[PDB]
Amino acid sequence: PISPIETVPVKLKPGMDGPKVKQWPLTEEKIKALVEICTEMEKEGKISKIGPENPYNTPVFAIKKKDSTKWRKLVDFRELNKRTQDFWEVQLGIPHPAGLKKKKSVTVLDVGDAYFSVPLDEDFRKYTAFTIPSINNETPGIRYQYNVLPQGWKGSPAIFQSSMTKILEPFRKQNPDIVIYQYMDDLYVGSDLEIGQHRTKIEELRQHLLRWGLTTPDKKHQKEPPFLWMGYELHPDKWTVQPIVLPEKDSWTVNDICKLVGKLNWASQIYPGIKVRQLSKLLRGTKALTEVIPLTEEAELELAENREILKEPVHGVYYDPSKDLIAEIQKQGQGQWTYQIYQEPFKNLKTGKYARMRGAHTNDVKQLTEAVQKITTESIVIWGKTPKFKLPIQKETWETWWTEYWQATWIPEWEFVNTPPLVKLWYQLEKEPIVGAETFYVDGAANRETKLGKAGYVTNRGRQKVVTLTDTTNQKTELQAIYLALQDSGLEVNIVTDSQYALGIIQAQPDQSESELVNQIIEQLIKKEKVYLAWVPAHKGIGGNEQVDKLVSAGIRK
Amino acid sequence: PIETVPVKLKPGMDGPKVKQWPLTEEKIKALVEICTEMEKEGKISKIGPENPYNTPVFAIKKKDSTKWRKLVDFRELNKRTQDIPHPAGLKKKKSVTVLDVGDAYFSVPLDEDFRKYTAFTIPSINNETPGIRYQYNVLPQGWKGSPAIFQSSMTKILEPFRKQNPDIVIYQYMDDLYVGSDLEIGQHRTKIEELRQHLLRWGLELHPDKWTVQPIVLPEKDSWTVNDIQKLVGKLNWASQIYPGIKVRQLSKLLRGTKALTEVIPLTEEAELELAENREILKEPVHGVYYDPSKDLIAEIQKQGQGQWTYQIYQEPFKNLKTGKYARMRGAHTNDVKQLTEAVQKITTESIVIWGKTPKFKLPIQKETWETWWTEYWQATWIPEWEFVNTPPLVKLWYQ
DNA sequence: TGGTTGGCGCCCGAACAGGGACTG
DNA sequence: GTCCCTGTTCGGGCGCC
Ligand SMILES: *[PH](O)(O)OC[C@@]1(C#C)O[C@@H](n2cnc3c(N)nc(F)nc32)C[C@@H]1O[PH](O)(O)OC[C@@]1(C#C)O[C@@H](n2cnc3c(N)nc(F)nc32)C[C@@H]1O
Ligand SMILES: [Mg+2]
Repeated sequence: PISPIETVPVKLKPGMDGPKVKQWPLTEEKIKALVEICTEMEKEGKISKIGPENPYNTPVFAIKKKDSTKWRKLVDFRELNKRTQDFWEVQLGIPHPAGLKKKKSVTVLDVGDAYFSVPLDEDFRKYTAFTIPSINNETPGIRYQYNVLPQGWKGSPAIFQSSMTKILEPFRKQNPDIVIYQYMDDLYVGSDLEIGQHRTKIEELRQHLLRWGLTTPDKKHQKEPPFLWMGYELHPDKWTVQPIVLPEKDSWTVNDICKLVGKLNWASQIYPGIKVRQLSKLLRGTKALTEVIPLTEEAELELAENREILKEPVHGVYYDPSKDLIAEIQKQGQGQWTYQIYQEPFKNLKTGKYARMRGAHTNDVKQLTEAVQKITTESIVIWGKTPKFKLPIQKETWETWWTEYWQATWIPEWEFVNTPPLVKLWYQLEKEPIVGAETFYVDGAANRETKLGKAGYVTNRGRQKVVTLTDTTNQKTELQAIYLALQDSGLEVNIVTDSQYALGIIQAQPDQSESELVNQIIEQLIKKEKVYLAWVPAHKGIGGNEQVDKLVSAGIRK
Repeated sequence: PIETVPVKLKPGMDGPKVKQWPLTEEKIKALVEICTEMEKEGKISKIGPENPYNTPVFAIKKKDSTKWRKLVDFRELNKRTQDIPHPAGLKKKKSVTVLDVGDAYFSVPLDEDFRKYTAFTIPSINNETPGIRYQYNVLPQGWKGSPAIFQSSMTKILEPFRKQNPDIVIYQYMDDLYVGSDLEIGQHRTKIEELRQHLLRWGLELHPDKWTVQPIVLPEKDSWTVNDIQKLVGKLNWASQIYPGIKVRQLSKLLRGTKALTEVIPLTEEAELELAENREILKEPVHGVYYDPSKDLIAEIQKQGQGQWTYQIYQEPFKNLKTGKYARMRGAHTNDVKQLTEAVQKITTESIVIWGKTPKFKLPIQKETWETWWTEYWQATWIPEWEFVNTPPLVKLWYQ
């Protein structure tokens, strides 16, 4: 039937009119399926015949459903969608089985013909006009308009999801202890009743939905585990993801890399240790999905170890609110992080990964903090609370980092775990000048026009060096000067710079950077035993910054 | 009942379209309980997706009470909303109490054409349900237009108390009422409870005397190294941008040549005198600093470590209206973010008492870090605007 | 088959904003 | 003013429902 729920008033954008696109040619099989759908929807009032009083049209088509027998009627409403009002989407995310609480009895059932059972705003119906060719030259093509939500329109998802919420509201109010996970037309229903009393509550729900014009066919009414839900299999005490098939190529294209990384991302929710850094790096700079990208040795190695992870049997468990959430993070190589969330040891609720590269320059402690923030936000969505963390970082290492770092940074309640590779700071800048260490006054200068530059240093022990640079910037010459001083000094060195740009990078203690120059500077800092870096204002005659400033400025400035 | 006042957005501006951020289970349960009671009384009504606007919502819990407070982050709508002598005596009172008078707005209807912009969305745990949306039917708490429309009614309620207590300064900002008096503590608290009984008929602590300024201080040593003088010269050089009287001729000439940082430099009498003169200049107030109500207040905060936080309030660079410090917990269980959120509240509370406006904060924190936890420590009914900065380690060294 | 819509995820690059330093 | 180098957001491809 059609739901007796009130329609949602919808308008076009100001100054706009309905679409006027003509139908494209269709296959004989496509036509035979559309007339069978349109004749029935007309008998049920879901679509109404129109005539010359309606001047709009939009091309329609059809594809196979997931059951692969019936057809799904679609409409290419791209032009109408540009001219339809904005909506606020009500679907805020995707439910996850790790957030399901243990229930005694579970039902999963779907509403049949969902969109076509919710009425459309009467004043908007004429804009959904379409024409279906029939038996031409024996009868012309019939023109219809939608009286219900069409598939392909911008507003149909949000209007249906909101309508479904209003329909379920009286039942939820009457049955607050029946959990109903509502995603599109699919309903997960869980109770703490015996299976007999549970089924009677299901029939009350079905009758409630039927009263609002939403059928629940028995073919989509699951009554025994495992339940097929949201791409998972729900067993009574565990859940698994439906089998994931990675591509099998010898000449990967950009499109194949996307499908590979995409399916790996989807697998990382329960498969621990998934890594996609080397595979995703192969896409930096590409343009076409057809480009065959040769896999690097570490990218092919990264793919090989992912395949071995997927061949293992894995499953998740359900959420028990009476126990704590525990998140454990494992450090992977090159800014990659995997984690497991659980409440009982070796019983993962779910897993995940983190490898987003933030900032040009960063260290392992910054990234671990970012992974903790991501896991915390993700935990609040799924469970509504923050987990207790188990991190491979010493308490002293964290104390050292948040002491010296100028930004506000914090990690919630966490306990150290000895799971190498451990997170640590690879060097530390001294807080005071070093007695007995040579003092370097570094400086750089570049010419904005010619891009020529100079970097160098003077030392209190009489040493000076100047290096010429090409295609450089002022900021780079300042880093080249620091790098030069590190190369030509002993294991302990005092460096005075006038560049707060270079000072800000180095005081943050990065161990990795997108810049090769900064990476070469990091490698020097790790080899040193003591480094003290100080700052003076430039162009103020402060010796010996004045001496080095004259050396690097000569020939490129003034 | 009451005739509605037509309110519109600023010209060329649409309504807010800000996504709801993830809420904890305790906050959603609190918001659901509150919204069902607000809907039962006609204060809010359910809306659908055909309303294209949205404003984020959360809830805070007062210290020792199981009562929650619904907070709507309305500062995007407030900026887009179309636009009295601030009491200069409020900042010179012994004790000032802040009272939440937000419930007063719920008795005045809101313009029907404007209700669409007050939309907000209650999320669900694990996305069990689509977001459930509402809009406001009465004057909403946290909206800039709510105290404006209720102004005439607020004067009627406060008229008898202000006449009976002329030595008491009552000031309103957003949902907050600031009550300051020079009465002794205890007698002051009796007047606060008296005013609470007065506000109940209709229905339905700060010590600004001790707010001090933190001036720029200079180190004092018997032995100066090349490094000590270099740090002092760079600090005075930056300080001369605020205090043009600062000179650094005699100090910087001690650094001529290419010396080791740990070399001892005896201060000459000229350099010694130049330093003492600079200390007196840093005690003088910054000259030519005049508050502009039409320009934004800017608050910069520096993490000084060990629970120490410094801040400056200005409108033009180097034109500081106030420079203070905020020292707190000095332990190993220190929460940087918690101390920062508390710092921005105290700084905002001071800006409201002094100038009657909320400042725009330059926060020394990653954006994701702040958005993850800042609501966990919020206790005010207003929310200031903020941006996130990559602070230089220089301004930290200047303000100690 | 191909040709639709919405949600979320990831990773990428384009297109911005904000602050510091530069030129004669 | 411009150049440089940060930062964030948005929209593209793919993944999942
Ligand atoms: P999983 O366990 O496979 O669940 C399938 C399902 C649900 C619930 O997830 C939704 N879905 C899957 N793939 C989708 C695409 N490409 N688009 C949209 F909008 N939804 C998708 C729907 C699906 O349930 P199903 O019973 O298939 O259809 C229900 C319905 C509703 C309400 O979703 C709409 N719909 C379904 N497929 C659609 C396509 N390809 N395009 C549009 F515009 N809409 C689609 C209509 C249905 O009435
Ligand atoms: Mg320089």
